[PDB]
Amino acid sequence: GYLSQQQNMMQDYVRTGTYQRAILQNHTDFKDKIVLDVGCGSGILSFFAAQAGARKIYAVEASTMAQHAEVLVKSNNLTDRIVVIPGKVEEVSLPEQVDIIISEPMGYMLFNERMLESYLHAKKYLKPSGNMFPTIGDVHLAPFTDEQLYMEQFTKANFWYQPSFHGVDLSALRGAAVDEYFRQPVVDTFDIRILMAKSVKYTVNFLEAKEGDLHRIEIPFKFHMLHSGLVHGLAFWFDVAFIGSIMTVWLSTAPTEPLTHWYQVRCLFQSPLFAKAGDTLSGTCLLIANKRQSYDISIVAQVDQTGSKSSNLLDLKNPFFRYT
Amino acid sequence: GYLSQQQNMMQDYVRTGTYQRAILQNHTDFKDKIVLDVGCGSGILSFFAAQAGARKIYAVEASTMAQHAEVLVKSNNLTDRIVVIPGKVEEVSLPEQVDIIISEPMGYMLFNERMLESYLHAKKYLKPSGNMFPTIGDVHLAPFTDEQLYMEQFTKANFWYQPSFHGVDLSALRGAAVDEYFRQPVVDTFDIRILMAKSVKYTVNFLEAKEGDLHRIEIPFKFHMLHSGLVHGLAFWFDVAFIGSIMTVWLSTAPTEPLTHWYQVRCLFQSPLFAKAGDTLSGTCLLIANKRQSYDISIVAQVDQTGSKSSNLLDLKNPFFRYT
Repeated sequence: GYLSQQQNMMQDYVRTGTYQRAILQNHTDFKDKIVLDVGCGSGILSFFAAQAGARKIYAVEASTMAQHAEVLVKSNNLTDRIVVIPGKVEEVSLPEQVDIIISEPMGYMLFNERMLESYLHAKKYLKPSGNMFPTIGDVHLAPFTDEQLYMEQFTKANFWYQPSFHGVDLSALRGAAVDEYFRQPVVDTFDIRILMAKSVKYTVNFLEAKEGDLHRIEIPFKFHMLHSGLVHGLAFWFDVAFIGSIMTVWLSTAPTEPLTHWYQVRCLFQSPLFAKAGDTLSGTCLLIANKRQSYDISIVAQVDQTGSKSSNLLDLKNPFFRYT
Repeated sequence: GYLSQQQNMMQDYVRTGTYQRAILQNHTDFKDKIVLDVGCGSGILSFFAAQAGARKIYAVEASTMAQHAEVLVKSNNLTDRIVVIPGKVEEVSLPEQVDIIISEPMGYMLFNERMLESYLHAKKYLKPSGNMFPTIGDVHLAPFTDEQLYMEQFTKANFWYQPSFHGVDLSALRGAAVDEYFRQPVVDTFDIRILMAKSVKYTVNFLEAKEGDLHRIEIPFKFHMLHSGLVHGLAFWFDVAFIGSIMTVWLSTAPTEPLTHWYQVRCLFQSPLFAKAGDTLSGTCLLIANKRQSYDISIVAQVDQTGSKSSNLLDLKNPFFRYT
């Protein structure tokens, strides 16, 4: 509901500028077409669709931020072109099928907040050969070494390892504090030189995907170690592409690209793994959607040349925002 | 119910040390008595009552935090003294009436999160001769001058005065935008030299207050100005006293005292008020309990000599943390 959260999202130039570039540069995908805008987060995408000369734009807004979208449509003299439909996409009805769907459904590792499920759900309104902006999403994973990060977890949990905090013995809760800290994905950016291998990419094609494909995401991985060292976890980021008729525009949140409000996400292993250069780290990353509009993340990895194995179970609902 | 939040509260030494000091210095209010510990923040207070000699402590904890508490009770060998009762005080039953109730029910501006209503509700368990720790809460408010803070909130707000942000006119939402920014209480510390008059005190006596008294809190005020200049808003903080039989121990969050995780809070006026040294600034601060476990705050302030008046609505539900 807050205009301050809208503003903050609009203020990210990468986000707003890239969406606008994607729409205006592919204006023939939009010119005299019918458009569905699902969940106007920054709230501004319906206007870009009108700047590209859309015939009609249905804007589904879910919160009280629906009468605000109404104020903006009226004061920009676009009442004849933009229709604001309050409610959820799974509960509203559109008077007609659309040529294209647009949205900003990306959360922390692409998937967090589960807005992509509404996005896919909206395809019931898509003409059989319509398009989607974004069209595809690429989750990248890569192993990292970060001894300071890993160490900081114990420093914090070891608060509980004292037999007389104000005369109280806290140490029986040290195991639970360690578990809890290790279950938090870390949202922060990093130096790319911490990456110990080329990333593995998992693509979700939004045109082909069904809503149910997101309830459980299995990502196998095989890493070929570029440097010898202790692997402390996996790092996550994502790219999305808008694949129009004129061109493909990419939005990247990679650590090599300018920083966005998505940053990057790291999941630590319980126990680091020694992998030399040339070794293989294989395993699997399993995302299971949960009742808290988030994901449980299951990671298991082994050094194939050695058999030494590690894992973690994380919940994306309680991340540690480490950046400042 | 995270251990990490327990830990953050526990590590506030002013909070933790003063609770222990209030309890041990009044050991005689605890020695051989029945204690009710309501809704653990840190979870630590039952252990202070045990150190003080209580015969029995019923520790009501709602969150899964009840399991963690249970683990500490066993490892500290206090199973005969401290009994965890899961659930809420409004629901649970207790084997017997208690001699004293202890809690950490204070949020920002003392009142935020409304833990005080559960605290007052627990008085149904209190013997007529009983006590409560804390026993009173002093809210202080004082007028302040801070040009930098005011300009800065108006700066964020000014985003929405743009007639063309990426081609879109936002200016229709500018009034809605500044109003929203000015409803955020600013949580931060400040130099004491910015205060324009002696604070005014509003005392809530928890022993005497009924639960519904806290749904509506009217705070009339009149300051005698000690410096001339623009008044940009009202600063708030709170003291709580533990009025034991042996001594009264004050826990203060005043800007003249060491910093606590409560910091202090400032409500800015939509427009500053000019006032001469010697002039009187009177009005009311009015807190109304809302659905979101917080308060609507309405502040009306007048210079009595002049008729200059500035009134402001606030919601303690989304504060601005300026100590970022």
